[PDB]
Formats: sequence, structure tokens, C-alpha cells
Amino acid sequence: ELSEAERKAVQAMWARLYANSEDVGVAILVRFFVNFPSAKQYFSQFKHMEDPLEMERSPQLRKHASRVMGALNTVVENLHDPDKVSSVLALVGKAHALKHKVEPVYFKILSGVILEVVAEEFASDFPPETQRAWAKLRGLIYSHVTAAYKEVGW
Ligand code: HEM
Ligand SMILES: [Xe]
Ligand SMILES: [Xe]
Ligand SMILES: [Xe]
Ligand SMILES: [Xe]
Repeated sequence: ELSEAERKAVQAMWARLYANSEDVGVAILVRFFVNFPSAKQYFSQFKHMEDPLEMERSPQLRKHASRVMGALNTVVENLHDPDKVSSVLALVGKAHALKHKVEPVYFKILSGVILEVVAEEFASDFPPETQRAWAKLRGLIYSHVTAAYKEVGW
């Protein structure tokens, strides 16, 4: 699915991102929760937060951002090993289906926010090939997470 060069474009850009994983990741989630306030129903500590300035300072928000960034780091760094990606994404899917009861579509929506922010951040380094690489990564995340929701009885 993801070629050699496409793998390499994602990984090179991800390294640039992860050098401020903590600022990037919360910026993403703040944006996500601002533009899709429904998604915040699942988080006890900020379900009623509206202020972005407060959302950015919330430890539970920040924890989720660090955890999402950690999981995707595992996926991005191991794109060459398809079964480490399957297992990471299956743990995540199942957890979200069963522990957290999160509608799968919020994965789609979050991913779209991720892509918006990566495009903004690397606007001067986002040629078609690189857009394609990220699009396939996004699509692969959604398959495995969807497949996991089915496997568990959603
Ligand atoms: C790339 C997508 C995502 C990844 C990789 C991810 C990953 C994780 C991880 C690793 C954890 C900690 C382990 C666990 O409790 O399962 C977690 C917790 C959690 N996640 Fe996600 N997540 C993603 C998207 C979402 C979305 C879209 C929502 C809902 C809109 C969500 C809601 C939650 C909730 C409610 C928790 C428990 C938070 C807490 O205990 O404070 N996640 N997630
Ligand atoms: Xe994130
Ligand atoms: Xe990602
Ligand atoms: Xe990201
Ligand atoms: Xe993504």
C-alpha cells in the first residue's frame, strides 16, 4: 500500500512534528474539540469546557494528546513491519470500542484535523506525493480501527 518513498516522506515529516510532539498534539486536540464539541462528551475533566485557552491547560486533554502521539509514533516508525502496526491499531480500536465506547466516526474526524494541521505546519514541503502518503496512512488507520470495532461487536 504505502511505497518506500511515501513511507520515508511520512517518517521524515513525523520526526519534524515529534520534536514538539507536546505542543503539536494538544494543538490538534484543542482544534478537534473546539470544532467538534460533541467529541468532548467522552472526557470527564473537560466535557463542559468551551474555552480553548482552558482546554490547552487541561491535564486530561494533555494526557490524551501525549498518548495519541505515542500510539501513532509506534505506527509511523514501524510502517515497514505490517504486524506491529496491526497490533497497535487493534489494541487502540478495541480499547476505544469497549473501554471508552467512542463512536468510530470520531476517528475519521480526528484524522481529518490531524491532516489539516500537518498541511499547515509543512505547507512549504507538501507536494502531491507527500499528500498521497499521508492520505494512505490516514486510510490505513481507519481500516484497522474499523476492523477492530467489528471484531468486538460494534
Ligand atoms: C488516532 C486516534 C486515537 C488514538 C491513537 C488514541 C489512543 C488512546 C490511548 C493510547 C489511550 C490510553 C489507553 C486507553 O485508555 O485506551 C486513550 C484513552 C482515551 N481515549 Fe483515545 N485515541 C484516539 C482517538 C480518540 C477519539 C477520537 C476519542 C473520542 C472522541 C478518544 C477517547 C478516549 C478516551 C475517553 C480515553 C480515556 C481517557 C482517560 O482515561 O482520561 N480517543 N486513547
Ligand atoms: Xe493528537
Ligand atoms: Xe499519524
Ligand atoms: Xe500529528
Ligand atoms: Xe492521520
